[PDB]
Amino acid sequence: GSHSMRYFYTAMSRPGRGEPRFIAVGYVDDTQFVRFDSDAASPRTEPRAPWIEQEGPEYWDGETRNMKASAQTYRENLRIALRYYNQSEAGSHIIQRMYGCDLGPDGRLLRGHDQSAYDGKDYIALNEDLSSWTAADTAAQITQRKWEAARVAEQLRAYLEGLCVEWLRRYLENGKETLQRADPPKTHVTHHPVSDHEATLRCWALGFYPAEITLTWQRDGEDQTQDTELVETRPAGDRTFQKWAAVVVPSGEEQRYTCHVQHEGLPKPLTLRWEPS
Amino acid sequence: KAGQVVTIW
Amino acid sequence: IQRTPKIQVYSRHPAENGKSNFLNCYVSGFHPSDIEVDLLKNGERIEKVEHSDLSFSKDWSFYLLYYTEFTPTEKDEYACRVNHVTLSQPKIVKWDRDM
Repeated sequence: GSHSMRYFYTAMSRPGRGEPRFIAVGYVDDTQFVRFDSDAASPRTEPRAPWIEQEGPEYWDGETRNMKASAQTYRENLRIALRYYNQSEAGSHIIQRMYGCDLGPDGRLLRGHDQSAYDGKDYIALNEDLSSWTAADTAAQITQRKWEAARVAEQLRAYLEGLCVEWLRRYLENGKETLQRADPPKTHVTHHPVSDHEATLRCWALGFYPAEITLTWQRDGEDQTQDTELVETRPAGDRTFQKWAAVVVPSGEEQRYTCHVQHEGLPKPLTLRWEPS
Repeated sequence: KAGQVVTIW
Repeated sequence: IQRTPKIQVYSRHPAENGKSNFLNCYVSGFHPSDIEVDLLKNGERIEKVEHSDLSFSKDWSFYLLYYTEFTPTEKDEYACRVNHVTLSQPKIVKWDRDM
């Protein structure tokens, strides 16, 4: 299948409570593999998946040095953002950044990403050309001008097309037994009366990996989009995910409802119904 | 492996 | 500028009385990142609770999984209690072994 690598940085100021906290996590697809937290007793980039543990001390030392340098950069960026938005030094603010690379099923680069936010709103994004910028506001246009003058896009492009792809491919090979294994959902429908004339049908998907899934209810073969309660996909804690979709249906009409499940681990989409007794 | 490009705002 | 948490409380596997399992409280969709999450057993805070490393979704909202090992029984109740800047008081969501 297709695969991605993504890093997520969060920098959170806290005036009066020390320097801003910096947390970074790295993922391959829906598998976290590294973390870094500037509030740890001894901040270090640390493994979070079995297949990264084999990397040697040069890897861990180099990733730690880079994350410490990044924490310093993002502390500076929080100070700069206060200037750009005319904000006081008393408030708590957050910079977030996500970046990485996507590969298609053939292992080829599909696209790169590198986007940042300030206080949970888009700030600046590298465009898909890996060459030009989209700034969300007049503050981010200042950053854009600085980055254009310094040819930052070219440096990010070189990472995203080069080391990002090369290291993702390495991880996919070293973690192949898990990263390249889809676990299909285990599915079933439950039934719970709500009253004498309506009942909830809940279609469950459990134990699946990766997280992407489609669960839909049809009534007489028509999708019930506007009448379905669909919970957010949620982690089980064993690498797998869970989801459910529910509809409230007239009693006696349960057999007119079908649940449809699509997942990369399934050879063909599944159709399920409530099976009494 | 993380990117190392320094991106000061 | 602030987003309140969504909360789901559930188990790692379908609950079976007397069988060890994990109780999960997944908090998501929130901003800013500071959040207080306790897991409760019959109203009292469970001491041994771990959580995932802070990450966020494509809309910049944060998510965290809090979890603890537990053995459900017929009569014990469990819950997750969440506080966040967007909440005037903590929100308690009881575990429903069918949700």
